[PDB]
Amino acid sequence: KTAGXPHKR
Amino acid sequence: ARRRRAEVRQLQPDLVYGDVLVTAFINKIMRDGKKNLAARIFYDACKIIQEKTGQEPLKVFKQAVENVKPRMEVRSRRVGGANYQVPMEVSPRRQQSLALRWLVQAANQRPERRAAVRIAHELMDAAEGKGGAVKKKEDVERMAEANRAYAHYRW
Amino acid sequence: GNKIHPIGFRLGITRDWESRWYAGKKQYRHLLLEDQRIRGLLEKELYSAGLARVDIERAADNVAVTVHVAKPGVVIGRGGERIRVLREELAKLTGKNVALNVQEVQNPNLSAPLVAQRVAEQIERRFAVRRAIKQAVQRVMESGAKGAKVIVSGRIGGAEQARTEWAAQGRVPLHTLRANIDYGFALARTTYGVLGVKAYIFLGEV
Amino acid sequence: GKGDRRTRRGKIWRGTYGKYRPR
Amino acid sequence: PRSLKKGVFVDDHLLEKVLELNAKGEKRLIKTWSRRSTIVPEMVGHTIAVYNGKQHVPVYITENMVGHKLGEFAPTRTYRGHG
Amino acid sequence: ARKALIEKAKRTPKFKVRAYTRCVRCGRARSVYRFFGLCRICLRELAHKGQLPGVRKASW
RNA sequence: UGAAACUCAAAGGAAUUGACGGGGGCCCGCACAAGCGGUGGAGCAUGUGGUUUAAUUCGAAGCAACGCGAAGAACCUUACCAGGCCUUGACAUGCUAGGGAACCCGGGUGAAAGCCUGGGGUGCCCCGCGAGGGGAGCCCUAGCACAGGUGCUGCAUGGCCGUCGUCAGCUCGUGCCGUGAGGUGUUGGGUUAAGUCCCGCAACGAGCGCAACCCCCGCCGUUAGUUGCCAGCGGUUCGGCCGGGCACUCUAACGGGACUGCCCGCGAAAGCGGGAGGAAGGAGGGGACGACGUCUGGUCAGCAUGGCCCUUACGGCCUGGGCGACACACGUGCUACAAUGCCCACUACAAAGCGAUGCCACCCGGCAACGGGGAGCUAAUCGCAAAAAGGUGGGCCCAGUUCGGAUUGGGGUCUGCAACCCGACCCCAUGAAGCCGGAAUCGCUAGUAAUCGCGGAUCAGCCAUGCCGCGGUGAAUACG
Ligand SMILES: [Mg+2]
Ligand SMILES: [Mg+2]
Ligand SMILES: [Mg+2]
Ligand SMILES: [Mg+2]
Ligand SMILES: [Mg+2]
Ligand SMILES: [Mg+2]
Ligand SMILES: [Mg+2]
Ligand SMILES: [Mg+2]
Ligand SMILES: [Mg+2]
Ligand SMILES: [Mg+2]
Ligand SMILES: [Mg+2]
Ligand SMILES: [Mg+2]
Ligand SMILES: [Mg+2]
Ligand SMILES: [Mg+2]
Ligand SMILES: [Mg+2]
Ligand SMILES: [Mg+2]
Ligand SMILES: [Mg+2]
Ligand SMILES: [Mg+2]
Ligand SMILES: [Mg+2]
Ligand SMILES: [Mg+2]
Ligand SMILES: [Mg+2]
Ligand SMILES: [Mg+2]
Ligand SMILES: [Mg+2]
Ligand SMILES: [Mg+2]
Ligand SMILES: [Mg+2]
Ligand SMILES: [Mg+2]
Ligand SMILES: [Mg+2]
Ligand SMILES: [Mg+2]
Ligand SMILES: [Mg+2]
Ligand SMILES: [Mg+2]
Ligand SMILES: [Mg+2]
Ligand SMILES: [Mg+2]
Ligand SMILES: [Mg+2]
Ligand SMILES: [Mg+2]
Ligand SMILES: [Mg+2]
Ligand SMILES: [Mg+2]
Ligand SMILES: [Mg+2]
Ligand SMILES: [Mg+2]
Ligand SMILES: [Mg+2]
Ligand SMILES: [Mg+2]
Ligand SMILES: [Mg+2]
Ligand SMILES: [Mg+2]
Ligand SMILES: [Mg+2]
Ligand SMILES: [Mg+2]
Ligand SMILES: [Mg+2]
Ligand SMILES: [Mg+2]
Ligand SMILES: [Mg+2]
Ligand SMILES: [Mg+2]
Ligand SMILES: [Mg+2]
Ligand SMILES: [Mg+2]
Ligand SMILES: [Mg+2]
Ligand SMILES: [Mg+2]
Ligand SMILES: [Mg+2]
Ligand SMILES: [Mg+2]
Ligand SMILES: [Mg+2]
Ligand SMILES: [Mg+2]
Ligand SMILES: [Mg+2]
Ligand SMILES: [Mg+2]
Ligand SMILES: [Mg+2]
Ligand SMILES: [Mg+2]
Ligand SMILES: [Mg+2]
Ligand SMILES: [Mg+2]
Ligand SMILES: [Zn+2]
Repeated sequence: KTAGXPHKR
Repeated sequence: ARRRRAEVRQLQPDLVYGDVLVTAFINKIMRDGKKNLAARIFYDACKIIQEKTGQEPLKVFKQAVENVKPRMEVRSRRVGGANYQVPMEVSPRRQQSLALRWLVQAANQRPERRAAVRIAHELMDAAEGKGGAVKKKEDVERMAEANRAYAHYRW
Repeated sequence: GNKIHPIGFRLGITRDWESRWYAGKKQYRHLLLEDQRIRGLLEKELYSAGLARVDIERAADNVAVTVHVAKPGVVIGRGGERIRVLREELAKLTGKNVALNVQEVQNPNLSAPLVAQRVAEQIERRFAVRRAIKQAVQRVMESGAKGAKVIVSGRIGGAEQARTEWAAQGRVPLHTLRANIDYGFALARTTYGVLGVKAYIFLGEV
Repeated sequence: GKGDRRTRRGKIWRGTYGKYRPR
Repeated sequence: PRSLKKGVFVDDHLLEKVLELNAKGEKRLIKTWSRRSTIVPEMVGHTIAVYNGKQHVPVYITENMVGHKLGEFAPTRTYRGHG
Repeated sequence: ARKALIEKAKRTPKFKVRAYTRCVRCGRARSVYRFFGLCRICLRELAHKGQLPGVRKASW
């Protein structure tokens, strides 16, 4: 939905 | 052009012959705003056209314009979703415009290396009834003669 | 998402700058940062006095800082105590001659930044937003103004769906330049996030 | 044309100078 | 390239390690992060571990590669094609 | 990586190249006018606000 | 004639407000038509998809994402990756505690950060001849409280923006009609760029919009005359250069000026056509300005902010790498395919801006980039500066060329600590595709399109062919 840190993507 | 029909721009007559039709023809020669170069080409050919065939240059020009004005052309109309070729009479404004336009284009299709010679010879051949611009006029006049069956759709 | 700011639209016409001075490209930023750094401290403190404006003027190593306000009390203090206690701390950052003044606000309910702050504060206390708006507009018109409009935007009442609600009376012609329209914004923080209050007060045409 | 650095028009186009457009 | 009015640029802290080796009777593996260093004739014969962002890449130094830079021989991207 | 970066910008850098502009107000590293020391966004907010001396909306 | 089991939370009638129609009517917009130049093919620039990658940070997604956030990614920026480090921390306030530091220069190691370290030596007020002991800017370390996060949610938000759309609209108060949603007003005739006005009417008013007030341009005046101007006398190294002057050009503040005010005609009126005068005529040309609302449009990465998550780590410093990858596919662009062209030399005419670790005249070295000298100007003064197209003369002669300038070898210059990845520029050599572009598709109605150059922001430099501006030359066409 939107990469940024841990969430990556 | 929904509301009112546009007005026809009046052109500053040329600084030699004092003729608007000459100014209009130079504007069709002009590319990228180089009216100086444009007018220079047109006048150099007037020299050529007075040397070869010693008639008056301006006189040859106008007669060539007359021999290229088409009096009839095909347009499109509806009656359902159909697309007819309808023969229409050409307005004086449009006769002049198409005559001037086809001349430059026919001139630039010629094989002479420099621009004034192409315009000199095309204006010569046109004033005698030959040349691509005249072949283009007769071609247009033919297509309106053939589709004369659909002339009853004219407005 | 389209309308332009009503003050910056009229600057040099119906509204004048809140910082009046000249400078050159050498120290313009240094002075402008000082104005902002100074104006930061003032709005932080004099809030409880209802600060409606900060005017700045400059010559050289000196500064005006004319503070308009609804209640000069919290500014001056005891015989001019707070007015000193702040002017002390003031030039403690300016390092210049900082001559603080205090102008009274004629009608506070005719000032846009005040009307917005009274509504922003009222809704932090969990007051009926729809009502607080109509009342504020009602006060400004009772104060003689020729028109007033007030906008609160966000999670009204704490609803999950954000919303915009407003009221207006008289006339507020934002497209008109000769129309003196005071504009002011106040931001209300709540348990559930930020709301935004726009106040428009139409004083008259000049 | 304007894309050839080794001519005057090219030097004009990139706003430079050299043997092919000096001062 | 660099103006020759300036020097042929080496980070010094690497040229230091090179010269002490020549004095002491080299060799020794040389780990550097200075890709920007220019290869220099005192480096001929050694092997230098040049960092490429992820690894120190050994590079045996030969005469024909003397004028170049260190990073030229520690490629920085792995590719091996598509499809 | 924000506050540590807005602070590192004020610091004197090991080399004069590593120095970069930075909005004094919000901290943008991009679209920073030397004249105001602001960024294009804060510049617009203060101009509409009238807190920028002499500046106004241009029209021609 | 005529069931039931089973199944549903409805199936329905009329009417209302919309939206939609390959319904109708009446209008409009570069919507088509009429034109002129392009894009789609080529090479390159730049953005994107995709793949690849340790990482190729994140966002943006039909119009309205795609030279967009980026008005400047080699380091920094930088949010990603690798590795070496820091743990009240780079930063905020507050509490103690030890040292009891202030500040400025060093040393060892190390890629650096860091870790380890050594010198120059504290003002308040004081007991002061005494040893001095404390108190305190501020520092250092220890320990708390807390900081920090460009981690997530734009389906929790503010603010701001895009958009429909500069489209003519969206409404309210009272009254009237209707059981009611709601209607009327806002419909109707005429009119206009416009819910712009006129007339009519169970409507009468009013608000947000439209227009206007604001800015640039066009004519005229006034006030000003230096750094700007030179009409006329006087000198004149012949340069407005000196005397002189402000006339003019200008520059920049304030005014004048246009109102369909006048004539003719049509008309019920508002207006419409035409004409006069005038620099300008029917809103003079351009700008700023964007209704109630829509897209659960965009932005938690400019900032703010609820909530969720990370806390020797999703925080922090560093060096290096990546953001510039490349079987491919798309967008936006630059340069071209030539003779209305290309090249060389000479010679003209702008506007808006910019300029004290700035612009840099002029001189010398160098083919040159540039270097070295070296005036002037805090700049209507001095500089950027050459404007280019154009004008004159000369060369090329239809060729993949004296078209085109990609690619690549070699040699340099400049900025910068540093140009391997991955800079711009100069010089020698190289001299690719490309012969005007398939299906398809874009812009523009006049000082416009096309073409020609100029400046600025960002900025050390710069990948800018981008953006915002500026003037020079200057068209075609609109039946409908
Ligand atoms: Mg809670
Ligand atoms: Mg060539
Ligand atoms: Mg220049
Ligand atoms: Mg980090
Ligand atoms: Mg932050
Ligand atoms: Mg920088
Ligand atoms: Mg910046
Ligand atoms: Mg039955
Ligand atoms: Mg029905
Ligand atoms: Mg319909
Ligand atoms: Mg067309
Ligand atoms: Mg065409
Ligand atoms: Mg082009
Ligand atoms: Mg293609
Ligand atoms: Mg292409
Ligand atoms: Mg991406
Ligand atoms: Mg990708
Ligand atoms: Mg994405
Ligand atoms: Mg777009
Ligand atoms: Mg850039
Ligand atoms: Mg980097
Ligand atoms: Mg780094
Ligand atoms: Mg939204
Ligand atoms: Mg929003
Ligand atoms: Mg959600
Ligand atoms: Mg309009
Ligand atoms: Mg609408
Ligand atoms: Mg509608
Ligand atoms: Mg009613
Ligand atoms: Mg009733
Ligand atoms: Mg009944
Ligand atoms: Mg109703
Ligand atoms: Mg009515
Ligand atoms: Mg309506
Ligand atoms: Mg209605
Ligand atoms: Mg009706
Ligand atoms: Mg009206
Ligand atoms: Mg005068
Ligand atoms: Mg308006
Ligand atoms: Mg969404
Ligand atoms: Mg999104
Ligand atoms: Mg948040
Ligand atoms: Mg945030
Ligand atoms: Mg890099
Ligand atoms: Mg990029
Ligand atoms: Mg481009
Ligand atoms: Mg293209
Ligand atoms: Mg500059
Ligand atoms: Mg020339
Ligand atoms: Mg060839
Ligand atoms: Mg070929
Ligand atoms: Mg050639
Ligand atoms: Mg090379
Ligand atoms: Mg590089
Ligand atoms: Mg050929
Ligand atoms: Mg074409
Ligand atoms: Mg062409
Ligand atoms: Mg148009
Ligand atoms: Mg060209
Ligand atoms: Mg630069
Ligand atoms: Mg630059
Ligand atoms: Mg440019
Ligand atoms: Zn900012």
